[PDB]
Amino acid sequence: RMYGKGKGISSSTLPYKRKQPSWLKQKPSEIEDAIIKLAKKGQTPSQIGATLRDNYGIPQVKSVTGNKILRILRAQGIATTIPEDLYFLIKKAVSMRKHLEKNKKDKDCKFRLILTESKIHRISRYYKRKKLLPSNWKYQSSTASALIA
Amino acid sequence: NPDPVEESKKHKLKRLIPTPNSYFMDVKCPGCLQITTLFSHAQNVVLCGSCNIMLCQPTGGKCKLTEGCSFRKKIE
Amino acid sequence: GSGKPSGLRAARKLRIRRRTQRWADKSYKKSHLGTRWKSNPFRGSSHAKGIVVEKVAIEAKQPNSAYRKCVRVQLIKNGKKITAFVPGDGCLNFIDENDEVLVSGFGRSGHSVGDLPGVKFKVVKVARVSLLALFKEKKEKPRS
Amino acid sequence: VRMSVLADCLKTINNAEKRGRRQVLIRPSSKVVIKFLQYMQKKGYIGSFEIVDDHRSGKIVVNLLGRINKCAVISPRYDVKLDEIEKIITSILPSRLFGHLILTTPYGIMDHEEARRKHTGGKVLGFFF
RNA sequence: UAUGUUCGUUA
RNA sequence: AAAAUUUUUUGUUCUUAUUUUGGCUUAGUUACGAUUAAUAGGAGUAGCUUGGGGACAUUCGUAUUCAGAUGUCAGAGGUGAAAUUCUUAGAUUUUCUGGAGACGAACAACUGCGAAAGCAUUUGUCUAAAAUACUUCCAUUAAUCAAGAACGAAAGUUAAGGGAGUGAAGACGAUCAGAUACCGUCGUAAUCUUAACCAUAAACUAUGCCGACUAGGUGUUGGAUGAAGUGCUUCCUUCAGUACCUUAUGAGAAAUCAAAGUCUUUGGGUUCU
RNA sequence: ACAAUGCAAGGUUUGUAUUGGAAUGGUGGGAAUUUAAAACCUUCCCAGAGUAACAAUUGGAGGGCAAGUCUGGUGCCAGCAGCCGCGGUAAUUCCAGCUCCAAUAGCGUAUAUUAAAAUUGUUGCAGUUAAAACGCUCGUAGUUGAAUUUCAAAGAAUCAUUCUUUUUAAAAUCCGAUUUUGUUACUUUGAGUA
RNA sequence: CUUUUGAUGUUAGGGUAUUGGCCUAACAUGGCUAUGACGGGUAACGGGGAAUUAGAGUUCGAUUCCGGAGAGGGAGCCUGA
Repeated sequence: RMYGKGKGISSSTLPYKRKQPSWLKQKPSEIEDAIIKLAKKGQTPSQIGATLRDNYGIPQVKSVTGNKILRILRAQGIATTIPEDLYFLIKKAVSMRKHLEKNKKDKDCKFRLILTESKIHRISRYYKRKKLLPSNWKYQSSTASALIA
Repeated sequence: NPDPVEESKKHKLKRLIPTPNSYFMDVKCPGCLQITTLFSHAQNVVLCGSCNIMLCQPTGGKCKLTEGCSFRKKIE
Repeated sequence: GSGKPSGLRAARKLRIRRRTQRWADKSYKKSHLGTRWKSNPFRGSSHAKGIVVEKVAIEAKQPNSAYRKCVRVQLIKNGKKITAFVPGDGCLNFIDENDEVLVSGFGRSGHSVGDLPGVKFKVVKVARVSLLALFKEKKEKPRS
Repeated sequence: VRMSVLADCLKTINNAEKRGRRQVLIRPSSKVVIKFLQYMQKKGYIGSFEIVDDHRSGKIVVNLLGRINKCAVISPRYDVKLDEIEKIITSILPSRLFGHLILTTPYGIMDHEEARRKHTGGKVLGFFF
């Protein structure tokens, strides 16, 4: 765990079966179209996979089609300029700052805001080390509120 | 002797060979005879195909399901 | 880990750590400070030549009871006043009040020796004649 | 962070051998640890080990024979020339008659004796005896 | 559950 | 689009064109082209999840005290014993009403939460975290870190407010040889709120952080799985906390320690001293 | 250095104060020689050793640390003593004599420095309580960093094993066969090293 | 820290035995630095080497050889390869 304590080994473990499940008679000629429709209707890939798993019974998009969901979402040009986790961290930091500008006495909120901003900077450095973010991306704390886009 | 261990199923997740405890199942509501796929440990509300009826309430685990229905494992 | 960096590219950290930490032991600091030159009266020399100013009996420590015979010596090299123990039984009488004397350390560098407090030097010869050849037997010529 | 997988493997081997449990599970397998284990095997210090090759950088189960006093890694992997092999040996190995210092060399993992007989010293991996 | 100090130095 | 070859118009020299190849644009063809998904990390989703995590607002409770009323009449406080103190102008005591500030008992635990300092009346709103479950997403994004930064009990400082109780100073009364102390009566600052400073504590488990391995049992906190007396209630397994007991042919100088072990059989990473 | 008696040990063997003859330098003189000349060295000839006066010293004898509970003196003085300590009448420690010990033509003392010192620790220290985990967290430099991409079989040779040789994808050279296929660290060999 | 007083570089030249901010003119604002710049100390000439070394190390090297610098302290200059 990056900050605080607690190992928290809670996670999801993929099955040994790396292939598409035998019982799935459905065809991958339209799974990508389904996720494309979901993304257009407006859904982040993290929860696109979840609604695909629950409401469509097609787990492991990587097994149904040989490609991962964010990859094919990019291949259709859908993917947003700011990735999942960076955007979620930005949103959380924005909410914290909005709370703080009203409650100046929330020292605990200030500490958590510093922690989440540190996480934002670490993740941003990684994502712009990859070409997944323009080299001038900075996360100005003044402009982050509208930066969500 | 850890290679031919056989009761690793009762073991915690990520045992000698990690393997999910969840699964998938089909549901047949008596008097409804509907065909649709369901995920064990489902996370959101789900509806039927033939006649819309609540099927399982999403909880921290294997859901509450309904008082009836014939639910069958999809394993092969 | 062991409290020290171990990586193959941590040599700088190990080197600075050792360099800083070797200032902590008395021996390295004593032998490497620039103070030592201006501190001791001998200015790093093993021996020194001085002029006897007076003779004084110095009290011994509490467990003992004696009157050690010492001489106050003005060094001619720099002019500092030191106190030199005079070894021997009747050796105080062998040294008059205005003689040139040769003194050396007392054997524990700049530390006091035995029950005699605050004395770090001892007379080895007065009027260019050894106290040793003057006292333990009169093999050598008497006082000039 | 585990840093060194081989260090974990060898510490686990040594601890299991000290308990005398005769069979041990090393979770993060790797090619380096496999070659180390099979060099130990070739020198006769362990029995038949078997890699459970799942889809997750699989595990290893090795059979012990109560035959190893100490197996350990040397971190960092100091680069050792042919000349100072003896200098490292006389400090590490418990005698100049048995025990092996494992070297990674341009020719693969090997012990000090055969690295000497084949020239081309390399980097130190670990030792066992 | 009122008050009640001190014992020169060395061996 | 250019070069290599040849022939060649043409009285010290002026055309040209021919075939092959290096580079541009164009249908089609390749096995055309992307490693896992870490008991690493981050993000997400879910739960009549958890919690004295934080902020703001709001509600309650006796007690204490002030004021008023009340009934009675000699003492009341306080101590080792007293005295200072209050007391016929009615003290203390009884009952009622109104105000005030602080605090939040009992429940309350070798319990919970938090990075630590710390956090306990109700309710609401805002905010965050952690654990668990996941066939959800990314795919090395990580560990520890000089400098630097946020927070940091109490006391203390500054400015307003508050000011009951306690009370560094101080003043008495005692005790004593003395008593500037311990004890008692009073009592200023402070303690509380807001806005700023300060940056220190035996800020302590005197034990840095991350990772792996090594053992039994009794508990307990929070999830999850499976099973059963009466839709309810208990047991089993498991994860994550949190303690305790025994054991060491483990360690240690010993006290002791399940980490302070896996160290002369000395090396997983890292910072500080 | 060596030989004979006394004495001691012991089954006519060793040590051991008297004698009393050999050997030899140190020394002086001459020479050969050496040397630019001379000197030294070397060699040869003369004398030249018994208290072989041709006379070894330095520092110690409580422990560390080898060697005195021997005799005088001083008597908490004088003094010794690196440290622990000794010294007030029995001083194994001072001042002396005798003896003994140690190193020896050498032996002490002072200062510095190395080992000792794993008491500077890379190898290789320690940090609950002996000195020592920053009050806590974040965090840059630095240090460190999961797994994954080409694996075996057959033969000749020491004793029962070990040791040496060949191939088995793909793309450009050679008409069933001829041959190159990231960068560095690192490691091996060289070159050039007064 | 350096940078008016050349600091970093460009262009042109002067000077030199030759390259060069070595110097001059114009121009630009560069150059070094927590991997320690700039400073301070050295009872510091450097190396070949010396002592002590089981291995690591620690300490020393004015002094046979090599390189440098100096001839009381500075500065300047003639002759000359």
